[PDB]
Amino acid sequence: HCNAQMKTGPYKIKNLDITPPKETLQKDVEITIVETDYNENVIIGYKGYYQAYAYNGGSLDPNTRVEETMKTLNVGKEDLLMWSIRQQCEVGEELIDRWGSDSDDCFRDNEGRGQWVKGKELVKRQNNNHFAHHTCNKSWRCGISTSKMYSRLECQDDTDECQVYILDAEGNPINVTVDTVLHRDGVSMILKQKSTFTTRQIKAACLLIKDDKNNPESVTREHCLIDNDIYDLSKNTWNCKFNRCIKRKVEHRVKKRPPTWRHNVRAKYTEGDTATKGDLMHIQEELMYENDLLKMNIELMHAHINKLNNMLHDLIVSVAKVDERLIGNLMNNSVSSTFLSDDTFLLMPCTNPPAHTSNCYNNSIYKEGRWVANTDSSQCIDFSNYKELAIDDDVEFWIPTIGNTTYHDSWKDASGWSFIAQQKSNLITTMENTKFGGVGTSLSDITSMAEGELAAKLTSFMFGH
Amino acid sequence: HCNAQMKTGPYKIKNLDITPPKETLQKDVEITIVETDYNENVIIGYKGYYQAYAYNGGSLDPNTRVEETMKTLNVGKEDLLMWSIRQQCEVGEELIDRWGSDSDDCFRDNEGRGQWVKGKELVKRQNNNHFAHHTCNKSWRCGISTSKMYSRLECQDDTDECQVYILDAEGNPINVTVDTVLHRDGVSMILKQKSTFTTRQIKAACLLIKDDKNNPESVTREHCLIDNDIYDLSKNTWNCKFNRCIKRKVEHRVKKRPPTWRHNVRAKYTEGDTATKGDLMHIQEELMYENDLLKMNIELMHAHINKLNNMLHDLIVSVAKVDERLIGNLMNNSVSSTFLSDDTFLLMPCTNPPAHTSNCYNNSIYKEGRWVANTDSSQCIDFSNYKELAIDDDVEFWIPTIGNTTYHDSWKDASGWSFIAQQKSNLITTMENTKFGGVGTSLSDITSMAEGELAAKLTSFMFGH
Amino acid sequence: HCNAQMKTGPYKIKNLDITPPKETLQKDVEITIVETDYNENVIIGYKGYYQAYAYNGGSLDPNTRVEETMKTLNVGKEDLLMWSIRQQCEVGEELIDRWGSDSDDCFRDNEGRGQWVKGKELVKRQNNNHFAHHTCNKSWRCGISTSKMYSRLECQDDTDECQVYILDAEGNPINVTVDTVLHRDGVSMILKQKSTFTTRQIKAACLLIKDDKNNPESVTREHCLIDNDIYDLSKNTWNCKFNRCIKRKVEHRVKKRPPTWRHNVRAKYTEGDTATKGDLMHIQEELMYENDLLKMNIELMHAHINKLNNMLHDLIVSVAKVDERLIGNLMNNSVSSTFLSDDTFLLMPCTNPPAHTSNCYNNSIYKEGRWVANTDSSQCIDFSNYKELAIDDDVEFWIPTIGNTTYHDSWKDASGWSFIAQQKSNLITTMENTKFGGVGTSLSDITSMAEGELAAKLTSFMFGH
Ligand SMILES: *[C@@H]1O[C@H](CO)[C@@H](O[C@@H]2O[C@H](CO)[C@@H](O[C@@H]3O[C@H](CO)[C@@H](O)[C@H](O)[C@H]3NC(C)=O)[C@H](O)[C@H]2NC(C)=O)[C@H](O)[C@H]1NC(C)=O
Ligand SMILES: *[C@@H]1O[C@H](CO)[C@@H](O[C@@H]2O[C@H](CO)[C@@H](O[C@@H]3O[C@H](CO)[C@@H](O)[C@H](O)[C@H]3NC(C)=O)[C@H](O)[C@H]2NC(C)=O)[C@H](O)[C@H]1NC(C)=O
Ligand SMILES: *[C@@H]1O[C@H](CO)[C@@H](O[C@@H]2O[C@H](CO)[C@@H](O[C@@H]3O[C@H](CO)[C@@H](O)[C@H](O)[C@H]3NC(C)=O)[C@H](O)[C@H]2NC(C)=O)[C@H](O)[C@H]1NC(C)=O
Ligand SMILES: *[C@@H]1O[C@H](CO)[C@@H](O)[C@H](O)[C@H]1NC(C)=O
Ligand SMILES: *[C@@H]1O[C@H](CO)[C@@H](O)[C@H](O)[C@H]1NC(C)=O
Ligand SMILES: *[C@@H]1O[C@H](CO)[C@@H](O)[C@H](O)[C@H]1NC(C)=O
Ligand SMILES: *[C@@H]1O[C@H](CO)[C@@H](O)[C@H](O)[C@H]1NC(C)=O
Ligand SMILES: *[C@@H]1O[C@H](CO)[C@@H](O)[C@H](O)[C@H]1NC(C)=O
Ligand SMILES: *[C@@H]1O[C@H](CO)[C@@H](O)[C@H](O)[C@H]1NC(C)=O
Ligand SMILES: *[C@@H]1O[C@H](CO)[C@@H](O)[C@H](O)[C@H]1NC(C)=O
Ligand SMILES: *[C@@H]1O[C@H](CO)[C@@H](O)[C@H](O)[C@H]1NC(C)=O
Ligand SMILES: *[C@@H]1O[C@H](CO)[C@@H](O)[C@H](O)[C@H]1NC(C)=O
Repeated sequence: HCNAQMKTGPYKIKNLDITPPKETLQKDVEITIVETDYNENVIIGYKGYYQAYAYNGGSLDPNTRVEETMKTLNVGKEDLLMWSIRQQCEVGEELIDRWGSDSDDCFRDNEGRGQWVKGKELVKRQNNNHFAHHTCNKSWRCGISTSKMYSRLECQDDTDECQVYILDAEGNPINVTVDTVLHRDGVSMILKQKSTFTTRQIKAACLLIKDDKNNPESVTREHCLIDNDIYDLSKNTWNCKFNRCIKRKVEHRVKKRPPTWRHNVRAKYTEGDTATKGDLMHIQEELMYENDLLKMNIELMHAHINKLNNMLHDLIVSVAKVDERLIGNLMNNSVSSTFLSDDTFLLMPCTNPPAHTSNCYNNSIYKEGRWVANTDSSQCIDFSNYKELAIDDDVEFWIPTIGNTTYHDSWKDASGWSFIAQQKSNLITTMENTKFGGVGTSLSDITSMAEGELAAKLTSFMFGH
Repeated sequence: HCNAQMKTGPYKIKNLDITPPKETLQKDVEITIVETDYNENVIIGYKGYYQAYAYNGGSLDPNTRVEETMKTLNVGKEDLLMWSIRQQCEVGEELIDRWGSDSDDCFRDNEGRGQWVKGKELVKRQNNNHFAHHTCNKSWRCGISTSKMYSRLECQDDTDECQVYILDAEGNPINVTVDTVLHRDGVSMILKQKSTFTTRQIKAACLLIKDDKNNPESVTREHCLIDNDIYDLSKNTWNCKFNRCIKRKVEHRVKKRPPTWRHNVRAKYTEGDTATKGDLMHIQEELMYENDLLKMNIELMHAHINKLNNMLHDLIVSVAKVDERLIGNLMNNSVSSTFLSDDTFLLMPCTNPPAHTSNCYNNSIYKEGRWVANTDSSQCIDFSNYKELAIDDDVEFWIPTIGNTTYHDSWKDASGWSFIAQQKSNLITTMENTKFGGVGTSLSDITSMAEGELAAKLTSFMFGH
Repeated sequence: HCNAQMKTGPYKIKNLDITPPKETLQKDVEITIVETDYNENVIIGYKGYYQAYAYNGGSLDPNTRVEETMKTLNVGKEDLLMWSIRQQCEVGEELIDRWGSDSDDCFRDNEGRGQWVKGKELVKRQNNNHFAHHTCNKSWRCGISTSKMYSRLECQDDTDECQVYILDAEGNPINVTVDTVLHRDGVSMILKQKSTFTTRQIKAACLLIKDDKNNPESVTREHCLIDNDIYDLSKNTWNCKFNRCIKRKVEHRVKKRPPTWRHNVRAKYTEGDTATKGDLMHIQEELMYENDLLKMNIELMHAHINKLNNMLHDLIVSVAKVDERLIGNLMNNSVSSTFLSDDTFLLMPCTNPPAHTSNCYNNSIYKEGRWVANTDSSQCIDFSNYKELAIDDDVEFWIPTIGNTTYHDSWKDASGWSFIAQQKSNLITTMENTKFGGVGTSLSDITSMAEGELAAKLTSFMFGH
């Protein structure tokens, strides 16, 4: 068992340093690059409130009840623009435990005015212990943010004009009206300041590659390195993906590749002299030194790779404690692991169900990456065709369209570690308030005893008095 | 606070692209490769049921009780083969809340017949609120899958015959009878279609390496690259691990390595002519261009390494939120971290207990990667010798042997994130049903009040009536 | 649904093998390295106990209560040194459920003597069901460990003397008295055996690099590779960080770099002869073979990189199930993911709140990496300047200074997966003891019914008897 203390200190993580190889090539070829400018120019806002009305009006009576309603409101153009300018909400008043005898303030305000905040989350609470009167509570909601628009850039060859397209969820161009309000799924969105691009020139290093490697006197084409990929720029045409385009003009050329030297064939320019052994040895020594430099670069790269490998293994070993299926997944097997210490562990195998087109197996469901027993009759999804994406695909997820304005969700449908984070306080309260042990015993009967014996005792006392 | 919405979309992760280096070597050497064929040919099946019988026969009585039994059944040869052919179970009927007055169906079926399913998990429920009669519930279990057999391949040199061995858990050959039924630990397994192998030829690139690097006129031996390792194939003998074997025949040879060129020594073939400066400059230019190509490959590799490093750092930074011991483990230190935001965090140190041969420290136990207080007197394991394995060791975990047919487990012994996933619904039900707050007050006394005051009130009413 | 079984086996993880490139450079340059010796020489110890005193003295009375106290004790010099020698505690006796009629042992011992243990964690339990008498419980604490001291090494040039400095949390030298006792935050620390260093010689490979790459006849300086970085050692001065210092002496020199060979210029040593085509072809063949070796090293490095990339992608795919914000973080976006199977998943976007200097948004707090609703009025931290550190910065976290001896903490302030690990048993007990369902009904009223109806029934029975 370790110990926890009061000593701390603020910190931030800095990336590991990678030393570039020495003696880099010379960049002397100009490349034209066109890409869209970075600009959010999308506004998102929402607002809502929660209300509860209660009136025990005593007990053992039908005059008792606590009804609650949740509402979502739209946001106007002027309000949303003013919020974007001020980066704040304009929201109503908070009511907590208001006695209902002359205070029914939860019935006179429905828009929400007076208070400006940078963001607020509603909390719901119910308390109706005052029998002789009414009670009501009210809470409010805030939200304001910006996001970038899903876009794409394309250019033509015969005219050299470029245009920017606005894409939907599936990636298709669509008409969007600028400076207007759209409501869908309980949020309001506005688009403004249509996107623009820019052009610049970048120096790069290029060489000639042979198409056929094991055949001399073959066809060669130009290749250049831009960021992490080698592009074929033999042809002077636009070629690009997403929003970044590459072009090499005709006038900018590349140094020619000398042919192989052989006897019986004239060797380029003629310089009539007699060579000596010293020149050959000088050339040999220079080339050996160059090879030595290349070798040193090789060991540097190898050391970097080894360091990364060690770091990755330490990472996986540390992380495997929480996720018990990581080791099996990395082995392309189906086992689960439990740890006896920080170094040693055990293994335990599972089976694999037959292939299926859904996530339901006769009262079994797949959730949170695990198969568990299920009793919900209707919670099943039929598998359809899937798309595939990489980490660097530059995809956005906010689209200003029209649709249903009704919204509904539940706190029970929380993903991994979001449920725990959201319900930690409630779990702590439940655990502390209920003193778990061998004292609670009102669970051995049915709901009859709540009213039966109580009313019978009341009547017995009344006619015995 | 962010927001959750109704907008989604199916997706799949695609691996990052790694561009191979240009101008690859030429593969002109034939290599013989022998490996075992991929074939599951192992059958696994299981079946069980759960039964509960209850009879309150009123309350305040000994005539009330809810006894439950769990049983596990074996599977025959014909049944298991038919299941494997159909990929389905043959299981009995489900009984839910059957009044016991003329319905005692939980006493007439014990094999399980009528229903064919692809997989079913049993759910246990008890309800005995009907005092005047009996009640009983029943559930059932399904399971069918296949797995590969742990095997090993070895070959001899003097005859060139290869054989496949079947290995146990420790990795020792054992006799296994084909097409028979074995029962152990509540499951049934059948082995069929003994393993086979195949032979093929693969082209590869080979060179000669010097044994002593800083000594000219030294001994050299042949080396070839197959997948990610350089193998010494100077000798024409079989050498292999697990189930994949490598061989190079005598007739297939490798190009010779020219010796170093020096003066006073004849230089291989004689071509009597006079060299000129132009030839030397041509050779120099060609070799410089080759060096340029090699350099470009170097920068490409460096860029790939940098991209991987950035991705790994982003991964660890994102993951460190859940596991608070990751940063300390990666630093070879003993600290814990808490986050103030998505970028900044704090640190807090622990201590290290003295070395021990178990996982128990005087009412302290090590579970889920953490040291916690313990009250269970007997839960301790004495450490023994440990084996070590890599991710790519090709080990299996299903072995058809004989052993005890009794099986028992508990839902309390769940590993990390399996307990949470399995008990999420029950936790939600407990939290929602119990309205945590300052209302529950039946915990301030002992179990006496369940019967004492109730019976005393009953008697008081009886003699006061 | 898979299955869990009784079959297991101890194991340990072995790091993946990285084959170094063939034909490594020759190491012939001596380098002087000075670093501090590895030595813990810091002692940490602590001790405490927990006591509870209770006396129901019946019920319905003020004579009932359960008061508990927690105390922390200092450790003397002799006691801590003796513990360090024996690697054990010297702790008192455990009292469990002692009837108070002639047994008040929880009032006579306050130091803790008799028992020697290697480590013990206290468990707190309260039970006061014996009305006629008293009861009390007692528990105890243990702790002993060692850690290394935060230090730094510096050396001077004109004299070649090195010294070791002791650093505080911020990294500043401070006076520390050796062999003395310091108390702070409820722990005791002792420093002994002030640090020392050592000197050794290491062979390394060095070359000459040009300062200006695209200009012949430029200035060059010496560079050497030590572990994973290339250091400039052109000057014979000490240069070092943390505690490891590097030096190259004047007498140890590096081989000179030959100049470029050109016509009209004498080529180093003169050897008057006539070259032939055979010599040139021999040189060409040798250099081509060297280039082939370099290429093979290139493909080996590429294969290693590809293997690492595949392993990292498998790791992230497996881990993404628990942390639903990993995919969005790796994409530099703000989305959350839910999984339909082990391969396919969905996406769901959030918003981004405006920039702020704290972690509180009007009843919202940031904890465990998530934004959740908050009701605690005062739990907020104002952001200050942050430091940045790498994984390999060699920082320690135990400092023997003076300060407040009072300590206090709570089990509610647990970080990620520490709360779950510590409260798993209590959660299991709460879930099992409370049979969640539609039976608990004592929550529909207020705390009045605990005493009201009970006392009224008591009085009714008393005057009806
Ligand atoms: C990780 O494990 C996966 C699950 O075992 C492997 O996926 C299976 O690989 C099999 C062999 O490559 C393939 O199954 C069949 O194999 C036999 C070979 O004799 C042939 O019938 C077919 O080639 C192939 N498919 C069918 C329909 O028969 C499949 O690729 C796949 N089987 C599945 C999904 O059921 C992965 O290959 C493995 N990854 C590795 C080893 O790198
Ligand atoms: C990560 O941290 C580990 C825990 O501190 C280190 O493991 C310890 O390293 C020590 C130094 O290498 C070794 O302990 C003793 O060191 C002294 C040196 O003067 C010598 O006595 C011995 O070389 C060594 N062993 C003994 C029995 O004395 C051990 O290797 C180890 N100590 C333990 C396990 O108690 C790791 O080295 C460290 N990893 C790094 C720095 O890369
Ligand atoms: C990952 O996402 C981050 C959040 O979008 C990016 O951080 C933002 O990048 C912006 C563009 O580089 C920068 O914001 C402003 O951009 C405009 C450009 O026209 C200019 O005003 C400024 O260059 C820049 N800053 C200001 C004050 O305007 C910022 O770097 C940053 N914005 C923030 C933090 O609000 C990361 O760049 C992105 N990482 C990538 C793409 O690799
Ligand atoms: C957008 O509008 C233009 C003209 O208004 C039209 O030519 C184009 O087809 C529209 N894009 C669509 C419908 O995707
Ligand atoms: C399994 O589910 C199917 C749903 O189509 C149902 O028809 C079948 O009866 C179920 N099997 C049982 C309940 O044993
Ligand atoms: C969206 O669907 C809901 C059904 O719940 C309906 O009430 C609402 O009117 C719909 N809105 C639109 C714009 O179609
Ligand atoms: C398997 O059986 C063969 C012959 O039946 C025998 O030679 C061999 O030793 C057996 N393998 C064992 C016992 O591991
Ligand atoms: C610690 O455990 C050992 C078990 O051998 C026991 O003998 C000893 O009394 C324990 N120490 C206590 C209870 O303080
Ligand atoms: C296995 O052990 C159990 C003890 O729980 C015993 O009842 C059973 O008969 C044993 N089976 C065999 C095959 O030895
Ligand atoms: C430590 O003590 C020495 C002499 O006792 C003094 O010169 C030095 O400044 C001290 N270090 C500090 C105060 O950081
Ligand atoms: C938000 O918090 C601030 C704290 O300074 C407070 O003044 C303001 O009233 C709060 N907004 C509400 C309660 O709507
Ligand atoms: C530390 O602060 C506490 C306040 O909680 C005080 O009681 C104690 O005396 C202080 N100790 C020292 C050494 O200043």
